[PDB]
Amino acid sequence: GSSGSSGKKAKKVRFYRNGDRYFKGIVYAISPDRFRSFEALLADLTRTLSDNVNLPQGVRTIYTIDGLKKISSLDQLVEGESYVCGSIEPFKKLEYTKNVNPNWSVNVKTSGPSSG
Repeated sequence: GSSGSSGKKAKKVRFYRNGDRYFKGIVYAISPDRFRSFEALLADLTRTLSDNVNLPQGVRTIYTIDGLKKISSLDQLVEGESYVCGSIEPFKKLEYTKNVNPNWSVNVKTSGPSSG
């Protein structure tokens, strides 16, 4: 394999709340037959990540976990990565992986209702 092609089966991306470490976060699968444009991704993100205490207006700017680059389109994200949903407040450096660890986009050890 001389090209570097991981795949294109829905880009797994985790979105957290800007200024909230307690939050576990919400996963997202960017698939061709799921999200038409960025407007669709913003609508869904606002449906979940949007409250009076955190992001009153909603979601618009989604930065990375490190806080170096900013996502604008759907062809910018990467398979198996994390991003922070921002709006007005400035980016905050917090340890999210500390309470999550990289083990969701490699070994599915949870579906949803399963607990115990």
